[PDB]
This record gives sequence, C-alpha cells and structure tokens, in this order.
Amino acid sequence: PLVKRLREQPQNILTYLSISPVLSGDKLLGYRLNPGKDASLFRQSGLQANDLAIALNGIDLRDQEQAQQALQNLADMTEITLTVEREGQRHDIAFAL
Ligand SMILES: CCCCCC/C=C\CCCCCCCCCC(=O)O
Repeated sequence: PLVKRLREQPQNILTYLSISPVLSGDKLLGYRLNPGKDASLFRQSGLQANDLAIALNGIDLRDQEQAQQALQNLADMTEITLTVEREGQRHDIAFAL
C-alpha cells in the first residue's frame, strides 16, 4: 500500500502526516490527510485538516499503477508537489525535502 511505502523515505513523512485511503465503491477518492505528531505543515498557506490528496507531482494518486510510478519517483526528489481537494477546490502545495 502507498502509506506503507511512504515510510521508507529518509524524511520522516509519517511524523508530519496521518494518511488514510478513502474508498467509495470500487473507487479510491484519494488520501485523507491530517497532522502527524508534528503538525508543522498545517497552516494557512499549507495543508488543512481533512484535505484530500489527489495528485503527487502531477500524477493521479487515484490510479493504482500511476501512483506506484509517482511513489518510486519521490525517492531522489528535492521538492515535491501535492494536489489536494479542499471544500470542492484544488490546491497545490510544494514541499522542500
Ligand atoms: C498521499 C501522498 C502524500 C505524500 C506527501 C509528502 C508530503 C510532505 C513531505 C513533508 C516533509 C517535511 C520535512 C522534510 C524534511 C526536512 C524538513 C524539516 O525541516 O522538517
């Protein structure tokens, strides 16, 4: 699963984020995000509680093979962008790694 795979990164991503896939029927809607033990990324121009992650570096997280590709690619990246849906609207947030 994607969460179990994010745990391999030297950045302690799961210290900053609590993540659950969101299912509807046979569809994955995205990944629901909330603060980890360190809530630093949650701020006005950053993430919000209950944001829905739908893309990583422009790759659709809802599509299983694409998401796999996006995750293998995060390994040697220096800055990554997350697209979230928040009360109907998309927002892009970048993170320095
Ligand atoms: C659903 C897929 C979610 C993947 C999201 C990854 C998002 C953010 C990574 C945040 C890393 C934050 C700390 C990076 C290491 C150094 C930064 C610091 O000084 O804390």
